[PDB]
Amino acid sequence: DFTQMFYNQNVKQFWLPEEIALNGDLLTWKYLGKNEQDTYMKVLAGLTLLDTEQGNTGMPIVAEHVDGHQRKAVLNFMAMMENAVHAKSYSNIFMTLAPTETINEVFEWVKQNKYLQKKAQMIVGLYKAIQKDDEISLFKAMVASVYLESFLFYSGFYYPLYFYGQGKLMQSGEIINLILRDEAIHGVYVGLLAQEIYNKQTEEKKAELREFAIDLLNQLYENELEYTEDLYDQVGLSHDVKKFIRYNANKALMNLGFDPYFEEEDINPIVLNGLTVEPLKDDDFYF
Amino acid sequence: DFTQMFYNQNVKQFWLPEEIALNGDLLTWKYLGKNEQDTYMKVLAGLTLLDTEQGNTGMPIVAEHVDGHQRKAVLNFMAMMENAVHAKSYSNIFMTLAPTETINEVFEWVKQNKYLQKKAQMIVGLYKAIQKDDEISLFKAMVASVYLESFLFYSGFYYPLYFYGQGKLMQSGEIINLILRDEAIHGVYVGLLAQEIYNKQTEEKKAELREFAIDLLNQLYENELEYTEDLYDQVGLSHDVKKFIRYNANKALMNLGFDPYFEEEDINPIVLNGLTVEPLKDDDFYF
Amino acid sequence: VPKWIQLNNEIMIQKDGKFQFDKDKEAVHSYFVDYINQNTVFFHNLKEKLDYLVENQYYEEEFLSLYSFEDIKEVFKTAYAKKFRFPSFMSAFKFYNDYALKTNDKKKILERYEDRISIVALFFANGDTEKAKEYVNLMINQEYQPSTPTFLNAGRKRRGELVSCFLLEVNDSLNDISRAIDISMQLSKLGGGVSLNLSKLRAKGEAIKDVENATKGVVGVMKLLDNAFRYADQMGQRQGSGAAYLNIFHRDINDFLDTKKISADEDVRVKTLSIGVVIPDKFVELAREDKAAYVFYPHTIYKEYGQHMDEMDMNEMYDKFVDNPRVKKEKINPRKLLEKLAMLRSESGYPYIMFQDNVNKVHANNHISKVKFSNLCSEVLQASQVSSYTDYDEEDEIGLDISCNLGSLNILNVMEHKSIEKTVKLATDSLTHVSETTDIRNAPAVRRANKAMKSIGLGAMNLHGYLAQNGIAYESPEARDFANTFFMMVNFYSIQRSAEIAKEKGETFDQYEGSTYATGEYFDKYVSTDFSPKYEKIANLFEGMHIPTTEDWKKLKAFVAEHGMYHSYRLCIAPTGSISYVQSSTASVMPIMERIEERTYGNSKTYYPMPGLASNNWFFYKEAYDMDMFKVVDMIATIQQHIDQGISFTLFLKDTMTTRDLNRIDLYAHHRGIKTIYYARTK
Amino acid sequence: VPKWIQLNNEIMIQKDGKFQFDKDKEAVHSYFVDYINQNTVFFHNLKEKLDYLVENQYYEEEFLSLYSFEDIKEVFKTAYAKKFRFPSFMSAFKFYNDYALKTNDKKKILERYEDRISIVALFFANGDTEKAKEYVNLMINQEYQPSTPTFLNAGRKRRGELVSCFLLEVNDSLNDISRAIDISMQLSKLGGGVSLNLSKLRAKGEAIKDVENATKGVVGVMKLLDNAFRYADQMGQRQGSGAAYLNIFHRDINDFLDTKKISADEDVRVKTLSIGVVIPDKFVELAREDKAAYVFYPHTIYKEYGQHMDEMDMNEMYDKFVDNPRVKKEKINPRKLLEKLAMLRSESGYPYIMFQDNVNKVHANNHISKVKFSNLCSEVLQASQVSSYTDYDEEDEIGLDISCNLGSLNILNVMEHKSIEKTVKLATDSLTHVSETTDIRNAPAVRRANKAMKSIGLGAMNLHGYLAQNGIAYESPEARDFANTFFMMVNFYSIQRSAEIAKEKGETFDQYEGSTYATGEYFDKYVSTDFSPKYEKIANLFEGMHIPTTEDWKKLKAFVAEHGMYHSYRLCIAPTGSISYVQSSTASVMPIMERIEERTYGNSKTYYPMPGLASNNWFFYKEAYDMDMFKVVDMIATIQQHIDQGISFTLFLKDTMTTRDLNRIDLYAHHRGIKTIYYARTK
Ligand SMILES: Nc1ncnc2c1ncn2[C@@H]1O[C@H](COP(=O)(O)OP(=O)(O)OP(=O)(O)O)[C@@H](O)[C@H]1O
Ligand SMILES: Cc1cn([C@H]2C[C@H](O)[C@@H](COP(=O)(O)OP(=O)(O)OP(=O)(O)O)O2)c(=O)[nH]c1=O
Ligand SMILES: Cc1cn([C@H]2C[C@H](O)[C@@H](COP(=O)(O)OP(=O)(O)OP(=O)(O)O)O2)c(=O)[nH]c1=O
Ligand SMILES: [Mg+2]
Ligand SMILES: [Mg+2]
Ligand SMILES: [Mn+2]
Ligand SMILES: [Mn+2]
Ligand SMILES: [Mn+2]
Ligand SMILES: [Mn+2]
Repeated sequence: DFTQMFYNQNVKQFWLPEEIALNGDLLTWKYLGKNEQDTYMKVLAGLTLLDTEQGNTGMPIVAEHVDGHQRKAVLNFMAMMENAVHAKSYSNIFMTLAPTETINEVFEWVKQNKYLQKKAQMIVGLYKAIQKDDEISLFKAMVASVYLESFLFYSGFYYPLYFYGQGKLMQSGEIINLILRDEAIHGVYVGLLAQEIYNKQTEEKKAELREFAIDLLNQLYENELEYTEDLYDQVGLSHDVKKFIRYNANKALMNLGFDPYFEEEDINPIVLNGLTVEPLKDDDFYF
Repeated sequence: DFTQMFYNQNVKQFWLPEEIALNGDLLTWKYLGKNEQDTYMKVLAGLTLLDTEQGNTGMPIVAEHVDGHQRKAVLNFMAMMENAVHAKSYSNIFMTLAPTETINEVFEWVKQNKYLQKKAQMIVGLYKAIQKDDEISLFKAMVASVYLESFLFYSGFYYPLYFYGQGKLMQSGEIINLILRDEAIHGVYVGLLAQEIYNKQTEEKKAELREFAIDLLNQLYENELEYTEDLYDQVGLSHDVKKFIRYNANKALMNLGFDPYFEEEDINPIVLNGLTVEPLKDDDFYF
Repeated sequence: VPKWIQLNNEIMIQKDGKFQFDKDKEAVHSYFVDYINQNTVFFHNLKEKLDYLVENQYYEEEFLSLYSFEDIKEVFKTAYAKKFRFPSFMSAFKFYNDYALKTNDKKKILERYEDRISIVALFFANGDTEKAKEYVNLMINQEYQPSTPTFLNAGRKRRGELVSCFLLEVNDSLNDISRAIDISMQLSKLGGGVSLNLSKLRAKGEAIKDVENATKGVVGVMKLLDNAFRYADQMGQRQGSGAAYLNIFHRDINDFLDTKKISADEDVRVKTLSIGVVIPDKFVELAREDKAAYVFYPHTIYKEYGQHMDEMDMNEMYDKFVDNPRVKKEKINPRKLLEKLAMLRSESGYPYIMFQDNVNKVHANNHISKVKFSNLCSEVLQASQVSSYTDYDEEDEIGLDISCNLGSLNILNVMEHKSIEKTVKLATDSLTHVSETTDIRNAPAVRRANKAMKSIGLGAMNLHGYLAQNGIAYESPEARDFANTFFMMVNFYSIQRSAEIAKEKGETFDQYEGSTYATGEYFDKYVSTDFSPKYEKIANLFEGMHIPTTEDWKKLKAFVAEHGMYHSYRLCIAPTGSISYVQSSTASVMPIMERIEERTYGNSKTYYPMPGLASNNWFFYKEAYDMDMFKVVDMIATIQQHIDQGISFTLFLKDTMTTRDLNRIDLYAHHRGIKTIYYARTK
Repeated sequence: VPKWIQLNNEIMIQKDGKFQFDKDKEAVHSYFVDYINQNTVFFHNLKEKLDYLVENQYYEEEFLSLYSFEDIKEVFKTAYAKKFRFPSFMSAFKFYNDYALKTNDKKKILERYEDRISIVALFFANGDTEKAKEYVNLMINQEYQPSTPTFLNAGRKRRGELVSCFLLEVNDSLNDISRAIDISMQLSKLGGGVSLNLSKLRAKGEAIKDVENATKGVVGVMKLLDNAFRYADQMGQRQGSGAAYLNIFHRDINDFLDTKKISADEDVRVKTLSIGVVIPDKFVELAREDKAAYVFYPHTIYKEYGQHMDEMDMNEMYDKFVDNPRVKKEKINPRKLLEKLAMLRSESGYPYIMFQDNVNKVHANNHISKVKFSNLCSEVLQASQVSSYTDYDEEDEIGLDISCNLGSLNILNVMEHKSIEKTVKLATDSLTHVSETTDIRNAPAVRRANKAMKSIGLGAMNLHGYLAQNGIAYESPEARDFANTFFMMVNFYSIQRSAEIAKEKGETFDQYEGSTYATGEYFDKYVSTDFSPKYEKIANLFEGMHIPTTEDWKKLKAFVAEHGMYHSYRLCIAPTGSISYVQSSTASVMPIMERIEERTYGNSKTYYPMPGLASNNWFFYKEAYDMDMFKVVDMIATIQQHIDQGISFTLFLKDTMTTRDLNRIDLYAHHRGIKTIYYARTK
């Protein structure tokens, strides 16, 4: 009942980072403190890693196991967006704002950062555990994918949105909003596929799947807290970002057909502001 | 040396089925004989069936085994074009020209056809034989992929190009020309990835891979001749189609860095109408 | 944000449900009082100002020296006696940002509107103080507007050429192509638009010195011309503009049109070169009958007949070319070519369409030559003779290249003052002076044709503004009736002034004896038909003015037979792009594109309502895109029957109109006598 | 596959671990017997063949009319008496595919090697039968090879010019730029390569008629010239090739160099125009000291001093330009510019490098002018004077352009026949005849300079071939000793022949009296130094040949002082690429690129071993990429000390070499007196 409308929405949202000129951010970037620039680079690098694996591994593997040519076409399109559009856009931003050495250093930093490695290990592990014709392993990977789309990106998205909302780094911010617009529909779509599998189960099996989903969310959440503190303490925003990731965790659960898990909190209003030819006939020659 | 350049060329060639209005083809379709309509339907179904294998297996399997983030992104983009753009385009052409019952029957016939099946299963067999961390099996699959993209499609493309060059079925011919333009670049790109593997091999292993490629080409070519007579004798075109197959076989070989196998021939003119910095150290100035 | 911009932006702020049109008078008043009066260089008296301007290489002293300073002072006082006030902000802004003389640092205003008008009048009078005062009254009343080149450059030492329209014939040879490139660069350097006829160049795949498949066709020459026009960009402020015209029966016609396709390869794309197509009646006849047509290789025709293909009558020579084996031709679909033209005009607005038989069936100088192509604005239609540029040390055979200096009557102001005759005659005198004072040092054919033909172009503007400010629909029959009567009177008085000038100077234009003016064939319709208004409402607009009758036209015909005609061409209706703002008039005889014109200058946006726009006449200011293009064609054809040259005719198309609608509009224009079609503008 | 091609491909098939070199003789014999004899038209006698060729518009009848048919028959018998046999398949293939006259349909062969040689000799002799026989003996012995234009076109009615290298000075004006474009197109239409000096054009951002920032710089003119050369691409048979030269101190040097960057935008990128840089010793001195350098705006210098920047001595005027406030200049990093040149040459092989002070420290005609730029092959170094092309109807100030007709001595054949003197004198006579019979009627400066300076280029080829076939390493001191002696003898005999021609005709070249030949300063090193071989092995190579001594050079100096010189310039070693196969020789004086050349002709691949290649001389046929470029520079400098013009010097680089190695090679060449560097070829 939904794939065709998602197909149409995905293809009509098609974009390339080159459509957005980035030289306009040069001055507002120059004006940020060293702490702010550091957090910003690292945040986008963490996002780049997530999209790299979502494009290389997550979306293609889910596409392989989901039945139906139209469902596969949507998932293939989403995969392309992840690595050919989203992951690449971050390099466009980096190449504009930062010198090569700072770019090299931040990519080295992703490799050695323990929270980023842990979250990649956990998510990619679940993708690679999918067994052919085994719907339960597929469900588990789809939960992981929804958590990546609708929860994990948001510790990263906070900062570009926070600046956009203050009228700073607005070209980079425009790119990020386009990425976010895509991930929102990706999270909903994968969520609907996960619910299909969940709804086939006995009540006993469903109870176990909810346990899996909640245990996984909590494990990812605890790691994301440490990641958030590590990045945002130097810019004074860790508590604010934490509220934002809890907000988005609830959206991820809802995409999976589950009740919200965290209590509602006031999000920084700045971040909220950050959001023809026809032939000639014979009679045409007479008047 | 080449992936970013191909990335650029691929994304700038992006298109959607909806861009070409198909209904005006009915004004020339109605004037074709039964044999012409039959051949066109059968050719179209042949292309559709082969392209589906490439979208579901060929491109995604190569993307899976190739190392490199940028290569995986380009390959993902190509897989997207197969599944999201090409497949929808072929379906659109069919739905415009034939009623539902006729489409189902043509696909039943072509699905049972000996020559179409022989080539489809030969290609798919090589994709299924790729082994993790074995570059020889990957190379063999890449050869199969290049043969599909740059050679096997062309016994089929001949007919739409033949009409397109005569002013018949111009809307569907425009679509086919866009598809063909994508397959050409797909073949060249996968060809470069195959040459990379080939160049890493010993001289004895190279000679062995050359023998593999020529042997495979021979098997496919002999089946193409039979496929060609089966479809084109009823419309009197087989002689010219055979010249077009050999010409495209030579292009496929050149994509794989190999010499042409067949002597140069002229093509039907109607189809043609359709178609290390280092710094000076203050001592370099003294001798 | 300046105060005047704030006041002007209040136009769109609707109060009581209606636009605040009165804010424009306030906007212009504030603009003046706060910018212009402040930034105007102060001089104690006219003598000091004139001495400063002449000394600092601003004003040429040649024209000023012809008058005693008392005469110059009297002319300047005459200019200021009117107390002229710009009625809207846009007019004054345009004048003081484009035409007002500014210091070399571009920080101060040396010229007011009155000073510029007085300088232009003194330049025109050529020593005649009373003539200068008449010119001052004509321009200060805004009855006549000299073209942008003449108006801006007149009397200026740094001034460029007062003529801005140039047409060049290119002969089929490397020497001629090189000379054409050189002349195009030379004329663009002067700031004038250059139009070239490429129909004589042999098609791609023709032999050079019995070597076959050597010629590159008209597209290689077009690439050369595009690069030449790009190089001579006139400081880059206004990019070099050139137009290439090709006959539809030329072999390279398809490649000629493919240069304007967006999908075209970059090695074939011609970015800076406008393209026009010349369509004889034979092509329209072939497309109407759906017959298969042929495009000919020009050099084969030239070898077979010793004359160029575009020098022959295609309606008489097409069958002979087809039946002649020695003539090389390839088959085309005329209807497919027409559809391709419509598609190209929809996509890019190109090419310009010239209906050769419509132009030449009323051409008065067919004896000199037929009109083979048009200019960059598509309204210049004159006989041209190709030049023979030979090798170095060999004498060149200089032909005739077309050029005309432009002027526009303000229809609203000419009708309000009831001064059609006097305004037309003064404009003709000023255009003649500009023509006589022009000497092009690197365009031998242009200079020779200027000396021999004495061609001038007297256009008109504010037709739609005048009609709307008088309760007349542009598409209505009354609008066409007024246009017929007014332009008949304009033609009558321009012919009378040309004959009077010929009588006073004792000379006619070269080869006048063979023209239709000399034989009287020109005056047949005027001596046989009465062009007085057929509607009482229109006839009342001409009250107080004498409308020439058949007897008056008979007298004028006899007078011309006695004394001849000084100008081979007198009337052409150019677009009149930016000078219309200064005159507060609608552009040319076209209908207005928008009721209120929104434009962004600097970082502040400005609104320009159509002159005289108000609630009462809001409905009469119908936009062109909302108009029936058939009625626009009817109006232009009504005007065109009294214009000896062409009329820049832009087609205003809605996005929903198919290529068939554009083809039908072109076919109706050809049927109705339309000579050229300028642009296909889509909303 | 052709039988001869199969025989040739057997060359690479190793037998006993050795290449089957004898298979090439079988390949050539099979090629002849199976294709050439079959496709050679049959004529009963020579009289019938000559009549058929003259009547059918194949030969020019005028030059053949100077001989009685008895003399023509004697000359043809002399050519045929030799029974010349091509030693390899590639020689005969190249001759019969490029130079052998073929029927208008290119189906049959009308000329053999003997026929072409006889026709060329009869054209050279200009009515002298004994001289024609001498020319026939020279060419059939392959001691002298006329340049490809002369060899191909001599005696042919439908022929291009026999001179194919032209150098054009461009003055800083629109008239001069347009004339330069026209002349370039006219000369490329003739098949000759055109080199243009753009150093007198003002840089980007200069004022045009006291309006600042109006100039597009040399890059806009470069785009114009590139399009002009693309258009006049020799009827498509050979794409128009042109070269642009800019002094390194020109402000547009960085933009000029950026036109050859691969990443360059298509708008700025120039595709078919070769670029060379003229580097004065001042730039090298600045880069050596790492001092900040300045690039100057040429028009500011011209206004301040009244002369062009490239017309002045940079080594003396650089400090004055830097200290002059009225001269505009831009700070640059000279070492960064050098490294940019090295990287651009590594990536694309451009630009050509002309060391201006190396050229002019030995230039014999500095009184006429300094040498400012080179040709498209970088071996032409002559004084030029810029022309002043004015407006139409004004008189043009025609200057001096550069053009020389080329011929190559076959070093191996000349040394085997011990005929340096006779071969050099006969080649000088033939080149003088070619220059005298040349008249370009669309390049006034070229025609005037050809008539006034009488410049010829006598080159040499087969230096590496001759050395390898004599067991001498190209990089050895013995090879340099032989080159020194041989080219000293060549220069001596060319000077003697020029003096003899001046005495016979009683006329020297224009402004000879001011040349170093007239004052005797040219002969200083020859009268003070000895150039006889210092190695007994090399001295033996010259046995039977008189090596001019210091006394001989003193006598020649006295003879020149008494009679003068006919040629302003005599010797230039052009690349000589296509005709090297026919001569069976190594190209120019450069070392061989590859021992066996693999070519593709159609679908058949042909194998060409280096002429004379064998097992016993394999080691001496060392490839250029494996040689030390310092030793190649030493060889070229040894040769260049006896050449009045330049030597086309290609650098052969390995892919491992950095830009620093290329810069070091360039700096060593500048140190060693190299004048120009042609190409940076990487393996
Ligand atoms: N709309 C306008 N167009 C042209 N000039 C104007 C305009 N408005 C003002 N000026 C110039 O600015 C001067 C001052 O304008 P302002 O309306 O204040 O004048 P004033 O003292 O009321 O009398 P007057 O209208 O006779 O000048 C005017 O004399 C005229 O020179
Ligand atoms: C020289 C040249 C000419 N042309 C075109 C431009 C001219 O319109 C056309 C004629 O060239 P011309 O300059 O007139 O050549 P030609 O007069 O010597 O030869 P012919 O008498 O046979 O015409 O050829 C090219 O396309 N490329 C070229 O290189
Ligand atoms: C006309 C023109 C010239 N130029 C350049 C090319 C010439 O080398 C240079 C001089 O042009 P000129 O033809 O010499 O112009 P000019 O002589 O009237 O001006 P001036 O007195 O300053 O010499 O300007 C352009 O770049 N673009 C142009 O449109
Ligand atoms: Mg000609
Ligand atoms: Mg000048
Ligand atoms: Mn993403
Ligand atoms: Mn996603
Ligand atoms: Mn496909
Ligand atoms: Mn494909």
